[PDB]
Amino acid sequence: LKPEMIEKLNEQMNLELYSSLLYQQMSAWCSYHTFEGAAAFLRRHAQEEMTHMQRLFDYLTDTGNLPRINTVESPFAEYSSLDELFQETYKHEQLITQKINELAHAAMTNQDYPTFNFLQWYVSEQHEEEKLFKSIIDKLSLAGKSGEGLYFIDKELSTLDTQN
Amino acid sequence: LKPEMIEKLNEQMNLELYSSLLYQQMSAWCSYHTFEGAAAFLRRHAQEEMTHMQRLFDYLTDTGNLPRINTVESPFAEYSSLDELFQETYKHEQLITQKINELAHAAMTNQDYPTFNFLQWYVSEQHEEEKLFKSIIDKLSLAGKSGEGLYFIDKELSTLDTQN
Amino acid sequence: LKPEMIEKLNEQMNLELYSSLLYQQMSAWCSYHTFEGAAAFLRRHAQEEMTHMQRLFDYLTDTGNLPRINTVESPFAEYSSLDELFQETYKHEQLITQKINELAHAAMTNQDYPTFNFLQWYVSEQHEEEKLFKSIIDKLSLAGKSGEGLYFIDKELSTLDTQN
Amino acid sequence: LKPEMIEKLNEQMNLELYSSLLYQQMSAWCSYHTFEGAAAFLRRHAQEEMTHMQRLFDYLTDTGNLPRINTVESPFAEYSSLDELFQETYKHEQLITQKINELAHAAMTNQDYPTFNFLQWYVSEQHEEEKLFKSIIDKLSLAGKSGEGLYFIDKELSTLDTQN
Amino acid sequence: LKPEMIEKLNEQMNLELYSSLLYQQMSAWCSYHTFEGAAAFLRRHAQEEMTHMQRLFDYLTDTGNLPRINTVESPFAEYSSLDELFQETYKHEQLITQKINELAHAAMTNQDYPTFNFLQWYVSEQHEEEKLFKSIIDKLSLAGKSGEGLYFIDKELSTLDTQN
Amino acid sequence: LKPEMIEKLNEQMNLELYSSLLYQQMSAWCSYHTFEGAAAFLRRHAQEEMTHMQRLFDYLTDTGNLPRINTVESPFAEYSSLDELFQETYKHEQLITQKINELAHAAMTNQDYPTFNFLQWYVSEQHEEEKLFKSIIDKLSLAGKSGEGLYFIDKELSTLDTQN
Amino acid sequence: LKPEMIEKLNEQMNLELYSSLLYQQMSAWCSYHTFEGAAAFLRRHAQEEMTHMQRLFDYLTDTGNLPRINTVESPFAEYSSLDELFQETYKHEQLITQKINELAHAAMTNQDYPTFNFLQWYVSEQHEEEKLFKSIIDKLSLAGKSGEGLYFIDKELSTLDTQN
Ligand SMILES: [Cl-]
Ligand SMILES: [Cl-]
Ligand SMILES: [Cl-]
Ligand SMILES: [Cl-]
Ligand SMILES: [Cl-]
Ligand SMILES: [Cl-]
Ligand SMILES: [Cl-]
Ligand SMILES: [Cl-]
Ligand SMILES: [Cl-]
Ligand SMILES: [Cl-]
Ligand SMILES: [Cl-]
Ligand SMILES: [Cl-]
Ligand SMILES: [Cl-]
Ligand SMILES: [Cl-]
Ligand SMILES: [Cl-]
Ligand SMILES: [Cl-]
Ligand SMILES: [Cl-]
Ligand SMILES: [Cl-]
Ligand SMILES: [Cl-]
Ligand SMILES: [Cl-]
Ligand SMILES: [Cl-]
Ligand SMILES: [Cl-]
Ligand SMILES: [Cl-]
Ligand SMILES: [Cl-]
Ligand SMILES: [Cl-]
Ligand SMILES: [Cl-]
Ligand SMILES: [Cl-]
Ligand SMILES: [Cl-]
Ligand SMILES: [Fe+3]
Ligand SMILES: [Fe+3]
Ligand SMILES: [Fe+3]
Ligand SMILES: [Fe+3]
Ligand SMILES: [Fe+3]
Ligand SMILES: [Fe+3]
Ligand SMILES: [Fe+3]
Ligand SMILES: [Fe+3]
Ligand SMILES: [Fe+3]
Ligand SMILES: [Fe+3]
Ligand SMILES: [Fe+3]
Ligand SMILES: [Fe+3]
Ligand SMILES: [Fe+3]
Ligand SMILES: [Hg+2]
Ligand SMILES: [Hg+2]
Ligand SMILES: [Mg+2]
Repeated sequence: LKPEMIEKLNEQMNLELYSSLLYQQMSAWCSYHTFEGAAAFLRRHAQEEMTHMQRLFDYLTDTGNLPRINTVESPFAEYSSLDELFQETYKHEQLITQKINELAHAAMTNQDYPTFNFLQWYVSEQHEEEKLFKSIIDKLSLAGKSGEGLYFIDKELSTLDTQN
Repeated sequence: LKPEMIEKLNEQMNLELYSSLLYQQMSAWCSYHTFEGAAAFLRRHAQEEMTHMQRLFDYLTDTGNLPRINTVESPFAEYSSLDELFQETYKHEQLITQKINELAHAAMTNQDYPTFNFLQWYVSEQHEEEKLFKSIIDKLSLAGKSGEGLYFIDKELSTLDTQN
Repeated sequence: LKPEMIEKLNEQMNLELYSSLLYQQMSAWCSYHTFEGAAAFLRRHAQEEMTHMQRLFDYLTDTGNLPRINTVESPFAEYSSLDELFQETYKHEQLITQKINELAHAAMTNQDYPTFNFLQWYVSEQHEEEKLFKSIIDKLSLAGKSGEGLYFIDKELSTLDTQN
Repeated sequence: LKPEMIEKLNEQMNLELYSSLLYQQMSAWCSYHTFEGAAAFLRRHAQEEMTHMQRLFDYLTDTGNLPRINTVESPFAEYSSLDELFQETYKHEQLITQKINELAHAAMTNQDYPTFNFLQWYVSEQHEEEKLFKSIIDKLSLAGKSGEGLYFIDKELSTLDTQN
Repeated sequence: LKPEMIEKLNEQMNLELYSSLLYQQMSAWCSYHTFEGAAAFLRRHAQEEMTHMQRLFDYLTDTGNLPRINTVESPFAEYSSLDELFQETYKHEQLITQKINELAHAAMTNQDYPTFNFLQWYVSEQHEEEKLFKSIIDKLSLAGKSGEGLYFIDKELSTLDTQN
Repeated sequence: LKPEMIEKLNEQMNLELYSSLLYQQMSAWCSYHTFEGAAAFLRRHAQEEMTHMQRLFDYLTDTGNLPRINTVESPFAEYSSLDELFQETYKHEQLITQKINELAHAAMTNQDYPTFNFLQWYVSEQHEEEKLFKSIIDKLSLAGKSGEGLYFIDKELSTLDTQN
Repeated sequence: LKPEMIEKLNEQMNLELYSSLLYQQMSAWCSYHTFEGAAAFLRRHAQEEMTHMQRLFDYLTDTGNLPRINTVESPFAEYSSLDELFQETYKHEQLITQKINELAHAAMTNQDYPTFNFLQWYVSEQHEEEKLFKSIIDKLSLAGKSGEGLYFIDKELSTLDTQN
């Protein structure tokens, strides 16, 4: 693997880790403001993100490289409401999406067909990630013009994305 | 909850999160240096620490507080030996243990009995942690002053501590 | 299909056939030199390469072309060590990998998307091949600077990579 | 999604629908001319083509677009024979293949990796499609030079690809 | 079969095909305006219409006729609201119901009892269809004077006329 | 029931009896001329026409009338070929169809709704009968213009069921 | 083992390998000329031949020798038709048969009773091989004086020699 691709893969690993912690932290905000269902959702999703993290971790070790976990910025933020929080989440998943595309671009330009192939899993998962987080914005924009409706989506989020 | 206990509980949460990443990182070093068994052991243990972390996360939120994930220092380190790695593992667990003892002590002197009770789970865990990582160092100082001993410890670690 | 892709696909088919025989031959050397475990591993792998070969055979026939089995060079070789043997195994797989990358590249620049798609199966396989044969070299450079280490790698290889 | 891509994808959705209706229509001609087995095979394939259409439709909607089903030209046609009819199915699947490769190319050169990834399902499918239709024509050339020949291929057609 | 009957049956087959495509199109409006339950309902019902279409297709073939898929008018349309959309679906099923009655009447009138008998399936189907779509119109007018209500109807639509 | 209706229904039971006997006699011809598969089919179908007869028998007894089996004309006929035989089974089922239409019409015209309803079963059945016997004539014309094609049609006929 | 017998065994191993590749190549010719059933047969038989190859490979290793895979001649040939191809196959199996007899002869003349015993498996399998390939010539000479019959044996070959 070229040093370029090793580092870009390594950096996405780190971004995948940050995303785990961000959703964890966001679940805390949810709990502190009584949205137990949102909190359960983010907590489950934080674990998914760790899984994404580990898949890159393993590609790196499998190709004879040493994964490097860098300084991880605090994910703490103030959120004005549950709507803004999920705005931030979809916005963040779009950043992940861009970064995966930059990674596939670099793979293609360097003729690193193994890494381009590896990254297809992330290209398609990121498609499912945007679908999921936008539907949450969309359910909120629908039911959430009232205090009685915020309680209802919270109940949905409680079991969203577990029906396996 | 007294604000000193909140801060401390929050410190320990972050230390457990850090430990998670430490062992994950160390798992990386192991694989890069050919010890796939130590690697699978440490990956399994990284996941455990994440549970230790979340149990503190949950206690803070249950008590009406907002846990704060802080910056994580990079666990990256270029170890000279499997031996130098597990020496630092044990060192690190003794530190965790110390910090749990300090938190228990503080609970006692603030007459925070709910927190002292809560922490007994960690005091108990840490005794098992220190046993586990001491038994690994022990296994190294016996079998492996050789590549054909380090080979066999690694064999053992591949399945070490796997529930039944 | 463009006649350059036909020729190349046909080259790769023949290279996979050759690889089959190479590992079979190497299996012979192992048994003659007392390593029955490496031998059973390599026999199992020879069979795999035959499947890699036939998947290319099938693609050529599916696309209206007639695959041509060419002369196979003798894989015979008098290796100095189990180590010299698996070094050449890894070397050989890196070459296979290179040739698959060259075929993917050619598919791209000829805008042969059906073939690029077809080859993703090989790009993916080769990542697993390189991992497998690198992990074997690794296992040798650790345990076995001795007959009582070469004994144990051979034990492992006897069942190495056996599906569940 | 870039506007060029939206429109190409939409046009291909529309081509899949037409394809469904073309094969539905072709099953009628077959039933009317005694080829109840060819009729049945085409019935099944019409159905498959509708699932190819739905998949595009959902990709457009998943990406926040609004697919638009345009006016569909009557697929009605006369055919001089069963051989001729299957010649037109094969020509028509090649047109679909060509169109899918144009989409794949457009995605590549616009660095739309999510759509490139999405379209791989089709590249893959269309290879199986040409294989299937090629072998129906190959079967017609071999056995079906006679009146009873047409009877045996029809009998084969009735259970070919097993989707009833 | 009398020619009046063939043409009317074939017109009806085409109307069912159009109805399929209309509901599929309607499912996009729904998806693009956030009503994923409505959309999934319509999507499942587009499939049902395709089977209504095939059943007429087969009756024409079984009676020695050649059915003909004509040019299909684009189903695209603007809808000011979810209430406007389900209004139009209901008007449309009433139109189908009407056309089926004209067919039934034409069959009595031509003393075509075999066609009259075949149409009974559709007569009773359209009764179930008017029931279903009415029950939607109705469940709209009740729950959803507000955007809070629209949420639950959509949630209902997602499983309506489904399982077990 | 009205007097004209009783005798029409009694006429039709007799026609169904005759049909049972006709097909019995046809399978006899089939055996004598070596088409044992055709014979098995026609034998099974004879058994079906008896059930048709018994069902009109039972409708007559159940409405308080006394069904009368009339003299049956001998169905004996010395057919020039299996083609001529199956042509006449098909003319015959058309006559039965026609007579069921005349009975359905009569029942409408005399407001005898209970008999009209009863007959619906025959109307749908005759549709299934014309399909099935056409489907045989159609096979005969596709793969029976010789000595080697009869062999497979006969083979086919031997397990061709009449139900669904 | 005497060097004579080691080499003759080794050479038969090589002939058994060539035969694997010859049948593989022949299956390609079959597929390219539409005989999918013949192709499936040869492909299955190619695998058998590899098994024969491996049985000699193992006798050699089991007797303390190193199997040697020699240059393998390309098996590519032009065949005028499916009859000539199977003429070549039976002709080739007769060569294998002769070579096995020469081998048993040499074993007997050298008083190598272990090798003579080992070779009995090949003597009897070669009897079954000639039976099988001659029956194919014989089925061809029977059904294959027409284009309609070549299609029929192909269908047989599809499952010939799998009924286990
Ligand atoms: Cl690095
Ligand atoms: Cl982007
Ligand atoms: Cl950027
Ligand atoms: Cl950038
Ligand atoms: Cl890909
Ligand atoms: Cl894939
Ligand atoms: Cl302490
Ligand atoms: Cl444990
Ligand atoms: Cl490379
Ligand atoms: Cl494997
Ligand atoms: Cl078109
Ligand atoms: Cl249009
Ligand atoms: Cl056309
Ligand atoms: Cl026409
Ligand atoms: Cl024709
Ligand atoms: Cl093309
Ligand atoms: Cl409209
Ligand atoms: Cl329904
Ligand atoms: Cl009488
Ligand atoms: Cl008469
Ligand atoms: Cl009539
Ligand atoms: Cl009246
Ligand atoms: Cl030798
Ligand atoms: Cl001989
Ligand atoms: Cl000789
Ligand atoms: Cl000789
Ligand atoms: Cl013997
Ligand atoms: Cl024996
Ligand atoms: Fe992720
Ligand atoms: Fe994500
Ligand atoms: Fe811990
Ligand atoms: Fe610990
Ligand atoms: Fe390979
Ligand atoms: Fe390989
Ligand atoms: Fe298609
Ligand atoms: Fe309908
Ligand atoms: Fe409807
Ligand atoms: Fe009857
Ligand atoms: Fe009948
Ligand atoms: Fe053999
Ligand atoms: Fe053989
Ligand atoms: Hg892919
Ligand atoms: Hg014997
Ligand atoms: Mg034409």
